[PDB]
Amino acid sequence: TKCTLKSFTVEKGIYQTSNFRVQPTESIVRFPNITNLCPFGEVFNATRF
Amino acid sequence: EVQLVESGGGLVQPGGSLRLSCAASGFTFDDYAMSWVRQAPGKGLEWIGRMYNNGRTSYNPSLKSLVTISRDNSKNTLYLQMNSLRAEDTATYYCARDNLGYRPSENLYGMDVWGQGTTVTVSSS
Ligand SMILES: *[C@@H]1O[C@H](CO)[C@@H](O)[C@H](O)[C@H]1NC(C)=O
Repeated sequence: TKCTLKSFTVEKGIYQTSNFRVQPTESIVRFPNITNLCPFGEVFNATRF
Repeated sequence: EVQLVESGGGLVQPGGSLRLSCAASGFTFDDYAMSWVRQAPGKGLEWIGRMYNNGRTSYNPSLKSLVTISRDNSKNTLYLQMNSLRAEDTATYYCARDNLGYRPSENLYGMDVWGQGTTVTVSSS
């Protein structure tokens, strides 16, 4: 409250200071289960363009 | 066309010295790293050593005592002066370029062009 009002003395009352946010407990990554490497070698190493 | 040709294999006595060549065509050694790899009849490809463009040599630490890799940039060829060839030194010796710049495939051996390799055998006669 002192940091929000930018004062070392706070008068009597109610003061909106910040918003409580629930912290993310885990991190989830969901990508498709495809595993075959993509043939960029065919594109980039071709003999003739 | 980038093509690696090796020469100098054949019969060689135990305890002698034998010089191998990697006369290269289609590219020069001023900007490429070059490696020597051996191949046993019953085992896989075993890396022998590597010559860098600045003259820096690295070797197999179980094989440092008896190999020597040198260049001849005037003849754009690589040399391998091997000494004290024993029974397990019978191998087919490939000379290959290192694909430092790009990795198109996930190569286990990390080389983009290979040589045909020359076969060396060590026995009584
Ligand atoms: C790229 O192409 C060259 C010649 O077309 C070939 O020698 C080389 O093996 C190819 N690389 C891969 C990773 O397929």
